[PDB]
Amino acid sequence: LTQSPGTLSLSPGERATLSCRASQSVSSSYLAWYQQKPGQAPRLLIYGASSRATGIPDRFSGSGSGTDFTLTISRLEPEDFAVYYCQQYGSSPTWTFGQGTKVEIKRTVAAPSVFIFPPSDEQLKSGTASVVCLLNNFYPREAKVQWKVDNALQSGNSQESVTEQDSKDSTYSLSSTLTLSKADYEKHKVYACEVTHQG
Amino acid sequence: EVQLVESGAEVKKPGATVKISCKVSGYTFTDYYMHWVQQAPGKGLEWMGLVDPEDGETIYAEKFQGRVTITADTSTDTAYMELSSLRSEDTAVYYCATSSGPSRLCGGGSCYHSFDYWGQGTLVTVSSASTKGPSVFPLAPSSKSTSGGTAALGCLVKDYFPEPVTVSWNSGALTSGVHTFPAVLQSSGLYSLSSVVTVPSSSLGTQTYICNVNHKPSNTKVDKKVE
Amino acid sequence: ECDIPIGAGICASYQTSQSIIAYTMSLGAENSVAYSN
Repeated sequence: LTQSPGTLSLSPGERATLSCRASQSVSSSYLAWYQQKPGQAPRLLIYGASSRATGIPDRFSGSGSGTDFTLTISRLEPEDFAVYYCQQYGSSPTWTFGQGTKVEIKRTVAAPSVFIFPPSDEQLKSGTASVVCLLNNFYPREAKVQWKVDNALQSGNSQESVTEQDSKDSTYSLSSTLTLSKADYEKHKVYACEVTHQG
Repeated sequence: EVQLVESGAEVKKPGATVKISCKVSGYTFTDYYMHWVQQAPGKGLEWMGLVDPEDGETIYAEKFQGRVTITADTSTDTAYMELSSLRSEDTAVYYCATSSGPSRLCGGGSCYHSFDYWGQGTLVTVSSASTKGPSVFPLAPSSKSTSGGTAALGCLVKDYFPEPVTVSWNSGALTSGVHTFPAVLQSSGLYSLSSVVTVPSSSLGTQTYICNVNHKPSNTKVDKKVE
Repeated sequence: ECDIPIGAGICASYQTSQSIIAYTMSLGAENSVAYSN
């Protein structure tokens, strides 16, 4: 299955449309749609390519034809901020799900506040280093991060940068960790991190 | 109304075999398909197979056929899935689900199959690692700790296995400005994470900071001070 | 531009999520010709 756009990030209160599309491998009535918040079991929103399940708000609406189909959300709420899946019957043998379009609906717009952390006495006496660079209070998650000593260390195979965390501050946050030997903290005379955001 | 109730989570080596369970309650088990669905962390949903509990006939996605097998038991009101020849890529959720409403009880009338009710999603973790407690190390920004720098003090929690690690601040009495970044599985085969207090030493509640970390599998406890 | 004619200046079309819209048809873009003596 194709599902688009890969994320849908419009303001609350609007009308917003997800699409679900296929080859001729599938049959026209058996489309359905599902909501999943982080870590939850999915919840059935739409079946029959157009019918709401019982206990789903009248502001959701499915429609389509042939192999081009859609779910329009209307009067959007923060409760809609979730991954949304279509699915369709593979004509008779098999069950097929869509991409999981993240409904990343508009919260704020902001560039990151940033904090930068060299190695520390317990970490170094344990025979290790890990340099840390922290980003927070931003939206969208438009972030890019680069490590330097003070030229470059972003080429290091031991560098990491975890997926972004959304917050009650209506904004994303993320961390990069540059794990290293204690001999790198002996080698490099300074450590630094640089950030690109909003484009 | 309808209840699907799975097994608790599992941890395995590559090449192993695991069995998952899904009890049924609130409905007549015989009348319905039971389906099994994968989800790797941050990936989409993926159907693996189904069983008819009324006689034991079964269907699979050919992508998972021969690794997976599914079975049912009308004496225990329970469906089960076995996954064999495990790999690190099998580190995922495995839900049970109805795609089934002989009557779509509390949901509709007609079912269109359409995945109506779901179990809580049993985790399987696959790694070469074995049970180990975390290291915890303190973090303060810039070259040595500083007065304004007290506003972002933290810890790095490193190389623990399996999950869960649990974290709190100043013996569980500090929650103002507490933040945690997502855990990641390292190339070692063991997890790591980071956490911070996003508020400076302007108060008796922030004059000092403590990363209280407990790893359930090891029974490990750490009360790491940040300065 | 008029797509499907309904009457009394109304036309209808399939347009932007695409739906059937109904609108008063446009006769053409307006142009104030740059005339002077």
